[PDB]
Amino acid sequence: NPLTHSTPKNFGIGQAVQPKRNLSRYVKWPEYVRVQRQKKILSIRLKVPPTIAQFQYTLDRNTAAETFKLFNKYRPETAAEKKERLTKEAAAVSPKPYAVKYGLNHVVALIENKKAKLVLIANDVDPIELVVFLPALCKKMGVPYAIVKGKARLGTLVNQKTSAVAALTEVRAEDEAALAKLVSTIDANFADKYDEVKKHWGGGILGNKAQAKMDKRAKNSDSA
Amino acid sequence: QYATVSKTHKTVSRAYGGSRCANCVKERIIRAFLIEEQKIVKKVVKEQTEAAK
Amino acid sequence: MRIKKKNTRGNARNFITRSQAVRKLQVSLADFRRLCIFKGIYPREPRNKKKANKGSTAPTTFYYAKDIQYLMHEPVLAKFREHKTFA
Amino acid sequence: KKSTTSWSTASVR
Amino acid sequence: GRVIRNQRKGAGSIFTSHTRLRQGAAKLRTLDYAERHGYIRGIVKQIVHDSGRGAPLAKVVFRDPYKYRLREEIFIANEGVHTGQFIYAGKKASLNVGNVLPLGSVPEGTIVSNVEEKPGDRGALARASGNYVIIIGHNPDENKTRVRLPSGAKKVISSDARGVIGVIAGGGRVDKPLLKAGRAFHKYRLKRNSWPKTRGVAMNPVDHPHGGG
RNA sequence: UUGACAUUGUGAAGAGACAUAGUUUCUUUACUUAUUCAAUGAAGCGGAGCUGGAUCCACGUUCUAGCAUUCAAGGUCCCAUUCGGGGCUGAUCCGGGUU
RNA sequence: GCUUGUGACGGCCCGUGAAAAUCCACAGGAAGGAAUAGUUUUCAUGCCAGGUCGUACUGAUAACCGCAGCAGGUCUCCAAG
RNA sequence: GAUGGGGAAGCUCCGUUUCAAAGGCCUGAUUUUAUGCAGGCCACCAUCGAAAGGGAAUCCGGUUAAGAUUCCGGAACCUGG
Ligand SMILES: [Mg+2]
Ligand SMILES: [Mg+2]
Ligand SMILES: [Mg+2]
Ligand SMILES: [Mg+2]
Ligand SMILES: [Mg+2]
Ligand SMILES: [Mg+2]
Ligand SMILES: [Mg+2]
Ligand SMILES: [Mg+2]
Ligand SMILES: [Mg+2]
Ligand SMILES: [Mg+2]
Repeated sequence: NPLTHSTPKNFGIGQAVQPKRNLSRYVKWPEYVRVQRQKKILSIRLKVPPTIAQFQYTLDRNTAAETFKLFNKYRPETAAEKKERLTKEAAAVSPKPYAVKYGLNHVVALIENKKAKLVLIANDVDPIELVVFLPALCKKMGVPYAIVKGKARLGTLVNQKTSAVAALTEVRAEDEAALAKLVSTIDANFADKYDEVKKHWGGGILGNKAQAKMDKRAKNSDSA
Repeated sequence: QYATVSKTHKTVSRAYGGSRCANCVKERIIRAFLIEEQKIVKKVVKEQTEAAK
Repeated sequence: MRIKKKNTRGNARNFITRSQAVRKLQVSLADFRRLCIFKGIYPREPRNKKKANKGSTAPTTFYYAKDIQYLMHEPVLAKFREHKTFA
Repeated sequence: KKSTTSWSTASVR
Repeated sequence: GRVIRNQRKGAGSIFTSHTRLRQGAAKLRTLDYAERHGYIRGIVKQIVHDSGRGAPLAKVVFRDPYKYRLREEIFIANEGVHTGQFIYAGKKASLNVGNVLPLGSVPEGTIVSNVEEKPGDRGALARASGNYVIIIGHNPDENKTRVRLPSGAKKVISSDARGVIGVIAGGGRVDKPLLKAGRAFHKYRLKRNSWPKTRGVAMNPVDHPHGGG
């Protein structure tokens, strides 16, 4: 094609106008976005006491999937089907129901009375003092507990937007073996595995540039 | 009042007619041609010096 | 009276481009096209396209501003919004 | 005929 | 006691600067990528007089590196700079009068002006007519430069601080007697309300502590 | 103007106390995350390139009062060729810090 | 010749002696546009419209201020032999 | 001299573009997942402040008891469409 020519552009200093580039790293974000990002960074940077740092150790993907598979079969009654029961009871005038127990005060009382077979505790609770005492209480009362990721996930479990805690108290005969196997799996994967590591302080991480500077200083001091 | 007259009264028939005068237009034409020729010469000289070095 | 501004009256107010019509209707392009088909809104050709588009000769689809303003009151638009909420 | 509210239709094509 | 003029001047009022006829604040370019890494060329379009300032100023036009347009800067004219001259500003700029260079890139004994106190403040030292800053030495380990100021003081500043090669134009201004209260009047009319001055001894003890007798 | 207390956090080294398992006290030396100062168009910061040339550099800009802007031309894979439209490159990668 | 406008100049400064609305032009060429038909409303002609508020008079040894129809005070333009 | 902010028990004070998510425009049959908007571009601050500064365009003759570059007659010009 004789009509087309190659005319490269010089994008060096003192040259043609700079082209458009991805400046996402230099975006002046809104103040709420900046606040939340810096808050998460600060939580990473500061040295975290172990009682708070224990909530960063949660169930793995496979165990969490098995747990929620068990709990979704006991997902509580919705308001639409409750009216179907009340009309049926009015015509007669119902069996014993099985459902996931939820609500912070109710679950804490169940743990204190040793009625809860298994407890799931959401890790992203703000304020954290609502659940920061739950692992120690479960350990003292001998109630199997597991920290899981997602109060929204527990809310979908109990037909809410969010839920700080979920509890399985009574189960059917077709699921007692599954519940016992899940309790043993959580004991092997979460309690015994994270027993030592949850006693340590967290958040011992530097920033990127600080880590690079420390590495360069260590390399220079070790070798010229 | 320049909005009321025709384009003949506000221009002359030359490049930069109006905004710039004839001598300045001539000087910038000369400068453009000579500097472009010098740029070609300098690029050829730099390529030859890179090859010889 | 003070001197009026150009490109505000005449063709510039009589005709409105498709992008401006969509922006004023606050709908998507697909919804706008379906509404135009339902209501029988059809593109128009100004006699002075440079006057209608501020001296640009670029190809543009124009509509009547009164037609778009009448289209603003169609209940099918509210039905579309309700369907979006339902989805 | 006349408008009572700020947003009216009055149905004239 | 009554408030003296020295205390009165702090409230502003009639003691503010007369700035109607000023050309604009005299500053270097903002320290950007081009000046940090390479250099950038501008052109001296005109050299103008600034009301209330002894030294002339120079309008220098650069090209915007990130947009197709022109940027006009107001520099303090060094002696020897002319209209149509090319000015180079950056770390890689040459050692010629009128160029803007970091202090770490010039040798000892270099004479500069409009010197940054900190890297990026766009000129703070040796701005009046006839004044200059002398580059005494360098400390590469701390990335510092020792300089001598017009008052005779010795200072240590960053090697990334910028300065303009040469001496500020318009020197020798104060060697001419004014001869006239009228010429002093026209001098301070373009600066501020600090003339004429009344002696404290000539006042009353209420007006000034030096008053009375 | 001077001193104390609170804001006030995290390490390393050397000296003390439970009587030679690490729980605290005092000096020195570091760090950043609180706090403080400044600037901008929060545009090029930090690290690395089996990137190249010779630990350092971009060999992309210095006779000249010119000019530099339309997702960038070109190169290479497709499309369904038709007025053209997409991808990689041109213009290296990574970062949880606008400088 | 008087008054006044203006032009090319010269003298002066350590004094070098406003801003903005607004208007035009240039550089650029995204585009659009003809063969039996197009283009050009910066050429001429033809058509329509221009809202609100002020508008008399004195302006001084009597219309302003000075308790007054007070020898005081109060900015400016034109100007014959 | 407001707003965004920050002081002050408070009446209110600072500051005038900062310390703000402060608003406009272009294209689209977005390779269709079937009735949900996708791809882009440019960017800095309210308002008040001159009947002597800046500024679109009108003149002549006649007419009243008192109006007059405004009315009447004739002849023009500007702005917007
Ligand atoms: Mg006396
Ligand atoms: Mg009158
Ligand atoms: Mg009169
Ligand atoms: Mg009176
Ligand atoms: Mg009185
Ligand atoms: Mg105020
Ligand atoms: Mg005003
Ligand atoms: Mg006037
Ligand atoms: Mg009269
Ligand atoms: Mg008339």
